[PDB]
Amino acid sequence: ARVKGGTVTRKRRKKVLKLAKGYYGSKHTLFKSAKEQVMNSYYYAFRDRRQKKRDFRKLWIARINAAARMNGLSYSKLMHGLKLAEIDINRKMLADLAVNDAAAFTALAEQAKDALSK
Amino acid sequence: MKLHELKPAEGSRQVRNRVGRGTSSGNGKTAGRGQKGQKARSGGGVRLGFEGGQTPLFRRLPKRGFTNINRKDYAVVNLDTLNRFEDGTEVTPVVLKEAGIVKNEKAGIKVLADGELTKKLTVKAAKFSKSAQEAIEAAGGSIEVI
Amino acid sequence: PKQKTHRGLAKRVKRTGGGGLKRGRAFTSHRFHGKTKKQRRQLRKASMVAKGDYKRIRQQLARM
Amino acid sequence: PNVALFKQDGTQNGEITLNEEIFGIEPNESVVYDAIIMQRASLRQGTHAVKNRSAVRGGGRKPWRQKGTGRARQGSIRSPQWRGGGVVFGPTPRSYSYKFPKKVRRLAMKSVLSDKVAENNLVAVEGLSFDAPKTKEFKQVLANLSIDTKVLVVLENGNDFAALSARNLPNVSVVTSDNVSVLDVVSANKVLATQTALTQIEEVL
RNA sequence: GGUGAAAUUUUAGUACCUGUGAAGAUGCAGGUUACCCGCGACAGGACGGAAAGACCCCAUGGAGCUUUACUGUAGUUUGAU
RNA sequence: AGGUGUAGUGGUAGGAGAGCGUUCUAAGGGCGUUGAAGGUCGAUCGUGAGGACGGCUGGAGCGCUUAGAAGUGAGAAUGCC
RNA sequence: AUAUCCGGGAGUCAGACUGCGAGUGAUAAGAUCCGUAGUCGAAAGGGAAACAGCCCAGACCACCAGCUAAGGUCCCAAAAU
RNA sequence: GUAGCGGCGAGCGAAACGGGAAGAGCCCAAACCAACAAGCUUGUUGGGGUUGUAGGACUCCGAUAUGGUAGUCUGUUAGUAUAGUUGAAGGAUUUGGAAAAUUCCGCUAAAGAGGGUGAAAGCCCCGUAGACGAAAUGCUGACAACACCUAGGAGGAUCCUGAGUACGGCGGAACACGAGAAAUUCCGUCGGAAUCCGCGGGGACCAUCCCGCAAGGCUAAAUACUCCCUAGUGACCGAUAGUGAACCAGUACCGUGAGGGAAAGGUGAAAAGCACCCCGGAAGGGGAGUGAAAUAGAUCCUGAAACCGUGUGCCUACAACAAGUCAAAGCUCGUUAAUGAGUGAUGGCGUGCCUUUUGUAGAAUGAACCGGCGAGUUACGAUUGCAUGCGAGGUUAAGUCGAAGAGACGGAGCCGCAGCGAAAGCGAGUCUGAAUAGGGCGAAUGAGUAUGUAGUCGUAGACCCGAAACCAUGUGAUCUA
Ligand SMILES: [K+]
Ligand SMILES: [K+]
Ligand SMILES: [K+]
Ligand SMILES: [K+]
Ligand SMILES: [K+]
Ligand SMILES: [K+]
Ligand SMILES: [K+]
Ligand SMILES: [K+]
Ligand SMILES: [K+]
Ligand SMILES: [K+]
Ligand SMILES: [K+]
Ligand SMILES: [K+]
Ligand SMILES: [K+]
Ligand SMILES: [K+]
Ligand SMILES: [K+]
Ligand SMILES: [K+]
Ligand SMILES: [K+]
Ligand SMILES: [K+]
Ligand SMILES: [K+]
Ligand SMILES: [K+]
Ligand SMILES: [K+]
Ligand SMILES: [K+]
Ligand SMILES: [K+]
Ligand SMILES: [K+]
Ligand SMILES: [K+]
Ligand SMILES: [K+]
Ligand SMILES: [K+]
Ligand SMILES: [K+]
Ligand SMILES: [K+]
Ligand SMILES: [K+]
Ligand SMILES: [Mg+2]
Ligand SMILES: [Mg+2]
Ligand SMILES: [Mg+2]
Ligand SMILES: [Mg+2]
Ligand SMILES: [Mg+2]
Ligand SMILES: [Mg+2]
Ligand SMILES: [Mg+2]
Ligand SMILES: [Mg+2]
Ligand SMILES: [Mg+2]
Ligand SMILES: [Mg+2]
Ligand SMILES: [Mg+2]
Ligand SMILES: [Mg+2]
Ligand SMILES: [Mg+2]
Ligand SMILES: [Mg+2]
Ligand SMILES: [Mg+2]
Ligand SMILES: [Mg+2]
Ligand SMILES: [Mg+2]
Ligand SMILES: [Mg+2]
Ligand SMILES: [Mg+2]
Ligand SMILES: [Mg+2]
Ligand SMILES: [Mg+2]
Ligand SMILES: [Mg+2]
Ligand SMILES: [Mg+2]
Ligand SMILES: [Mg+2]
Ligand SMILES: [Mg+2]
Ligand SMILES: [Mg+2]
Ligand SMILES: [Mg+2]
Ligand SMILES: [Mg+2]
Ligand SMILES: [Mg+2]
Ligand SMILES: [Mg+2]
Ligand SMILES: [Mg+2]
Ligand SMILES: [Mg+2]
Ligand SMILES: [Mg+2]
Ligand SMILES: [Mg+2]
Ligand SMILES: [Mg+2]
Ligand SMILES: [Mg+2]
Ligand SMILES: [Mg+2]
Ligand SMILES: [Mg+2]
Ligand SMILES: [Mg+2]
Ligand SMILES: [Mg+2]
Ligand SMILES: [Mg+2]
Ligand SMILES: [Mg+2]
Ligand SMILES: [Mg+2]
Ligand SMILES: [Mg+2]
Ligand SMILES: [Mg+2]
Ligand SMILES: [Mg+2]
Ligand SMILES: [Mg+2]
Ligand SMILES: [Mg+2]
Ligand SMILES: [Mg+2]
Repeated sequence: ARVKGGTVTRKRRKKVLKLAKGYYGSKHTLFKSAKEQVMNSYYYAFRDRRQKKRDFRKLWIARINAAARMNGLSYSKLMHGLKLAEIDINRKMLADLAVNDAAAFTALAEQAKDALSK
Repeated sequence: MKLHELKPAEGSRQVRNRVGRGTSSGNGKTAGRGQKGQKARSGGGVRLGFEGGQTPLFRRLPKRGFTNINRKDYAVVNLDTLNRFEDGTEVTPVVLKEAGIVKNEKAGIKVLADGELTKKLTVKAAKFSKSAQEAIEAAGGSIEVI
Repeated sequence: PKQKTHRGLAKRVKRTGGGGLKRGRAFTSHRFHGKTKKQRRQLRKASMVAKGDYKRIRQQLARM
Repeated sequence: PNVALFKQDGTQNGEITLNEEIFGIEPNESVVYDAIIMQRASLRQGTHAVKNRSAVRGGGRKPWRQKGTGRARQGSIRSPQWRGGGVVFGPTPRSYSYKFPKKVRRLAMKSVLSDKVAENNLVAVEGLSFDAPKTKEFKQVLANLSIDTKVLVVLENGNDFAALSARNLPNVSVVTSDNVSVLDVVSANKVLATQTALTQIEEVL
């Protein structure tokens, strides 16, 4: 028999337009522009789920570096000293101690400095 | 069976492949034809046996022989097929036709000595291979050219 | 419509018992002074259609 | 095998015996499926057509010059991408019928008949007699035999009044013993066959 | 004040320099400059618009033309009947 | 039926496999003026095509299961309207 | 842990750069033409400011966890002023 | 897709036999006879006669029967087409504007096909099954009438049996057959027979044998097609589809003309199509009404998107931004309740989609946007995979009956079971060869076939769109020469 276009076409395009809500001007309005930008958004979103892991480790290291220097030590020497002392605390936890519990961070720094001397 | 519970035998029926219905099907866009050229075109392609202008194989080779207007081809019956009849049977082109052994006798029945004959028969046929004649008579039967 | 046999091929090849094709030999028409006796003797013998060529011409002889 | 015999009044008389080659074989489900599909296809009429670009009215001339107008090149107003243009491919009148090998047809018919017996859906009656055709009476016979589901009533040739009285009931399908198809049998939940109809079937098969 | 088109147009929040890159980038890199919105003007750029380059090459494309190209042929002429 | 272990899982042309959705047919089983399809909205589900469930709109038809047949899926054709 | 062999289905016959070995060239060309290996093609990620073909390295997915490669550690900008 | 034809290319491509549908045979010319008319023949008429196991004339006898028909507005009769008649069985209840929906109990059915009715009805309507009906005019079939045909056997002395014909040369054509070794048929041209002791064909030609008897005509059925008419059917369309045309369409409109050729369906169950009032010149609104509903008010069902506007929760006047993405305060909100939603200062990262390319963000191509439409299909064949049935076997085709079905019958035919050889031919072998040799192809060392389904191919427009052009009928000198 004859199968006319029906409603499938509209349904499919409406899904893309919903993904494009909040985009500027025609990019949330017109299907072709919206689909092109949703594709680019997907490309960015996948790439950025990898990049966010890089960015946060970059943030923690910088914060640990600032706290390390306040304890008479560079970031690189502190991580060497913690490794020598068998401390497995990760950079997310160290950065959190650097900001929220400075006394605990100082206790870790002292253990690292002790391990470096030995 | 039930009309609301029909099921074909496994592997008896397959789904047709539709080309040019999107890229993820693997036959989207170019529909399996690749890129340009004569074979990408609608109705494109060269005739069977065309070698792009190299002299085709058949032109390279000589024509041979002729067909004989009077050529006679015989329907072949071997001895193993005559073991199907009981001892003393009269094996005839009519009998072989009724048995369904020889539906088309062509220029006639010819008997050949492929297998071993084990029953005594009086065999009637257009022609006999010398070996077939010996086997039939060695079995204590007899042959007759019709 | 029925597929048509390639008549020129049908005049040049024969279907053998194994389903292969028996063929004559090229270079068996003239200029025999240009060929050794060994060449003439061995071109006298028939050959078969090669695998690559057979796949190209097989449809043209389906009902030969 | 053996099947209970009923009279038109509904009391069970002694059993009868059916040929085992016809009603006793193991049903071949794949063969039945093939027969069902083929028969359904054979009923198709295939009267469907569309106009391709040559059949559509008009369209001979080239709409505009090949070059220079800035428009897409067009060869006819009836080209398929045009509104009102010819249809590309699409339905063309054709038959949908094909014939299975005879042996397969026979096996299919025996399968459905042997399946009805195996499920005890084959109710054999001595006879169905009516002085005059009356639906209410046949309806009462179906009640006599405790048949409330779709039934194929298989009558011997010449039983006009039984056929007349049965046919209007929405759950009844009437055939004669010599015109019985696989689709007829598979559709029915039950088969009601007179004794002479069963004998005729066994002579046909 | 009234009336009211058009070519064009992938979406555009549409700078400069040097560089880079399909080797000449408003959009990439680095740096520099730049508050938001217009109006009247000018045309350097958007390899601006218009036309599926006409030059050039190609397609065992097309057409018109020529001749001691090939093959035919109207006409003309000569003989036989 | 699942479990363990090891290994593997970028991809154009292209080959293979398995599915989603559309209209129609058959059978079965169902839903509809106590509101069908369609439209619209929502923060919903699945590995994907896609699938539900609610509110509103709407006013008559339409799902589901199994099988069948297909004018069966569009974003590009200086495509047509 | 592949090899052949038989058969169904293809696509491909514009390649590019880089290293190395040669020719052509002026031991010019992002030149041309072979051989040989790689990458691109058909490969995202990190480095080379940007930079298909170089260096490191092959993305089934999730993580605000860890270790490294090339390359890096004064600020932009993660890490030894 | 065989035999053949064929720049032996591309391609073209039979026929007879076998199986079916349907079947049916007959009249002339001539001899000869009779009549008439004319210039012993030489015409007209009527008789006679009709062919190949040769027939007929003729001469003998012997029967005026028996059979047949593709004759006629010859009537009579029946049927049938073209109007019609008749035709079973339901009320309540719940919901609703309305019941056919629902529930409850009933009933009718030779009718449960279908349509309509205020939603979906076997029982309300039109119908349906069934029964029934024709003044008139056709059509058909019989029957009758009438007309028209229809003689057996034996004899051969003689006579007849289609001439400028057959046939031949030359030039063309048709035969599947392209001049070919080219028979058979035909056309033009020229030449040109025999005639029963004859003539033609059997694929050059001759002999023999066999089969036929040209140069005269007619003939039902089986076959092709459907502008129209009647009744229906559809895994056909459902208004961008389906006819170009559902609508006042071959219309409007374009063109000198031939010719080209559109767009355009839907209020509601019923108009009950908004009395009256109010603003306005009107248009149009606001009330009031109608209605189940008028945001169903005629541009009228539903009413998407582009596009245009109004309100406003959050943000925005130091910023260079394919515009997103990841991180993120603040503010405003509260969900399919989910480690929620909207907005978003600020920070990191980041050159669209497609096509085509060695390589494109590309300063190459394509798209203004949105919506709809728009491209590997079908038929017949080839072949392979998968599947089913049967298996050294498998299977029917046309056709007949049958629902436009299944099925039954139908074995003609096709594939397979044996190959080898150019072929005669031999045969589990065979060909080559002097060969018991060697070698080629086969067997040893078996699986096929029917159908379905899918992949691919072939013939067809063959996935869709696009040339410049070519050819063949027509229309134009109202412009211009
Ligand atoms: K392919
Ligand atoms: K050959
Ligand atoms: K030669
Ligand atoms: K470029
Ligand atoms: K300018
Ligand atoms: K020209
Ligand atoms: K909804
Ligand atoms: K299509
Ligand atoms: K378009
Ligand atoms: K190289
Ligand atoms: K590689
Ligand atoms: K054929
Ligand atoms: K050729
Ligand atoms: K007569
Ligand atoms: K009704
Ligand atoms: K009458
Ligand atoms: K000839
Ligand atoms: K003959
Ligand atoms: K003859
Ligand atoms: K409405
Ligand atoms: K707004
Ligand atoms: K950002
Ligand atoms: K350009
Ligand atoms: K041998
Ligand atoms: K030998
Ligand atoms: K099989
Ligand atoms: K197959
Ligand atoms: K086509
Ligand atoms: K095709
Ligand atoms: K004039
Ligand atoms: Mg569409
Ligand atoms: Mg299919
Ligand atoms: Mg692919
Ligand atoms: Mg695409
Ligand atoms: Mg392309
Ligand atoms: Mg190419
Ligand atoms: Mg190609
Ligand atoms: Mg050449
Ligand atoms: Mg020779
Ligand atoms: Mg040599
Ligand atoms: Mg046309
Ligand atoms: Mg334009
Ligand atoms: Mg149309
Ligand atoms: Mg550069
Ligand atoms: Mg530049
Ligand atoms: Mg940017
Ligand atoms: Mg960048
Ligand atoms: Mg330009
Ligand atoms: Mg061009
Ligand atoms: Mg991987
Ligand atoms: Mg629908
Ligand atoms: Mg389509
Ligand atoms: Mg569009
Ligand atoms: Mg180069
Ligand atoms: Mg490429
Ligand atoms: Mg890369
Ligand atoms: Mg690229
Ligand atoms: Mg740092
Ligand atoms: Mg230092
Ligand atoms: Mg009534
Ligand atoms: Mg009721
Ligand atoms: Mg010819
Ligand atoms: Mg002749
Ligand atoms: Mg002549
Ligand atoms: Mg004879
Ligand atoms: Mg006729
Ligand atoms: Mg229309
Ligand atoms: Mg519509
Ligand atoms: Mg139209
Ligand atoms: Mg409304
Ligand atoms: Mg409306
Ligand atoms: Mg500033
Ligand atoms: Mg500010
Ligand atoms: Mg280039
Ligand atoms: Mg672009
Ligand atoms: Mg630009
Ligand atoms: Mg453009
Ligand atoms: Mg004129
Ligand atoms: Mg005039």
